[PDB]
Amino acid sequence: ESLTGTLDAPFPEYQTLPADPMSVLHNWLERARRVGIREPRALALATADSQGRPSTRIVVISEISDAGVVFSTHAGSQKGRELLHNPWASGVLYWRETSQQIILNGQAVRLPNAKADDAWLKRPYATHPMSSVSRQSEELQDVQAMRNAARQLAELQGPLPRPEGYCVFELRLESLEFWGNGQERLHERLRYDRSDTGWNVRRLQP
Amino acid sequence: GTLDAPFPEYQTLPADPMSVLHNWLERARRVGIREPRALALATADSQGRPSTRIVVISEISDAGVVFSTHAGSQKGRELLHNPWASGVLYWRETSQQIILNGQAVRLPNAKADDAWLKRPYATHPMSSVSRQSEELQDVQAMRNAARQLAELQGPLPRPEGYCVFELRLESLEFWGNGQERLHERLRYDRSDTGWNVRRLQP
Ligand SMILES: Cc1cc2nc3c(=O)[nH]c(=O)nc-3n(C[C@H](O)[C@H](O)[C@H](O)COP(=O)(O)O)c2cc1C
Ligand SMILES: Cc1cc2nc3c(=O)[nH]c(=O)nc-3n(C[C@H](O)[C@H](O)[C@H](O)COP(=O)(O)O)c2cc1C
Ligand SMILES: Cc1cc2nc3c(=O)[nH]c(=O)nc-3n(C[C@H](O)[C@H](O)[C@H](O)COP(=O)(O)O)c2cc1C
Repeated sequence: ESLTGTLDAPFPEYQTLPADPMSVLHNWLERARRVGIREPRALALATADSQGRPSTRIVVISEISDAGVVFSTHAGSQKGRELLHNPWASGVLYWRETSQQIILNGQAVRLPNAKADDAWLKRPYATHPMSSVSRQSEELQDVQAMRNAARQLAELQGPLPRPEGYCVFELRLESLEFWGNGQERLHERLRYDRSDTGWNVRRLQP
Repeated sequence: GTLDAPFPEYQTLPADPMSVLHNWLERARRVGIREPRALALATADSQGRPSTRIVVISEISDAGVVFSTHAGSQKGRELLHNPWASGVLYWRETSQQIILNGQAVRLPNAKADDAWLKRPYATHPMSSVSRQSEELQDVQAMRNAARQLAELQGPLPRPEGYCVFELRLESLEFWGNGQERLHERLRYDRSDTGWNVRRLQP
């Protein structure tokens, strides 16, 4: 048996079926914060290429919005190029300590540059030199050249201008699943799908 | 980044990424990474809309990695029509990722029989009663049916639809945190004659 979690993970929502899934997302994230889950917002984000072939990587959720979740990246990266052509994405959060997963499905929209400017400035300025010199996901020809270039920019010891491709995406949710380990291996799966008006909610078989 | 995280392959560029994969996984076991084989597996539907969930890598093979699931689940239904998949392993303790891309194919029933028999028998009742990912209409009914099966000794028969997939790899990336935020990305792509390797910008 592979699951190692041992912390109590209350899931009254599996019984009560709240109409509004963002409240469940807020409840779970707040509890994760309060009990000290390690890196709860590390999202395994999937995008797909022009033929529907998926790719994955970790990104951090920086904000929970009314419509979904927000993250930052580089537009020229693989995920950025894939999202520009096909906005559909899915990500999964998994918390080993409580044996909980959260699956988040929807369409990711690039937010305005004013939003990216604010997000860039909110990052610690020590992150700016490498994020400026790097063209994320292109081939790296000379490690030492990139290192030396970033070191020269870092001399400023303060904020740099936002690089053109640094962007913020909002994943506007169309469906969500909250998964808990449950009792007697009857894993508790609470599934939401957007309706014309609000959400439909269902339990799924484990 | 609480545990040592060596990445000498970023300097030496080993030819065979499957050897690198073996070595990273063995090191993760030795140093005590928590649930290192918890793979965030992405599939996509006929419109190209991805879906994700965690599955456990059960074995490494010559061509890739192996996991089990139910054919009628969402991932199983998506893979039936679109075999392309990707998964990521992420180890918080060492700040490392492994990204695995390729085509996931269903193995024969004798392989599924063996995988099913190798599970702890306590897992057999619920996995037999459930039709994974279909709507659950009556929680208590499922619970009670599984409890009847849990009274039995030994293994149960393998259910219709319990299956094993092999994710036959076409590309891999090994990611480490590096120094001075120059995150270290080692990318492999299969060729006609072997594998090509490159470093990627962070
Ligand atoms: C482009 C980009 C790259 C990032 N890379 C890493 C990383 O390589 N390793 C890591 O632990 N966090 C990484 N992060 C996440 C940040 O460290 C941070 O956790 C997140 O962006 C927001 O942090 P906060 O809302 O908790 O303050 C990255 C964030 C961005 C936007
Ligand atoms: C813990 C952690 C957090 C990360 N957070 C981000 C992030 O928020 N944004 C980002 O662009 N990359 C982040 N990264 C780096 C990505 O995993 C990935 O290497 C990069 O975005 C390129 O992905 P792509 O080539 O698939 O587009 C993070 C990596 C780690 C290990
Ligand atoms: C840590 C962990 C490991 C899991 N391992 C598997 C697995 O190996 N196979 C499987 O079918 N489901 C596994 N599950 C359940 C899946 O995440 C998911 O609920 C189920 O496979 C249905 O996914 P789908 O509806 O997207 O097809 C695991 C869940 C967790 C939290």
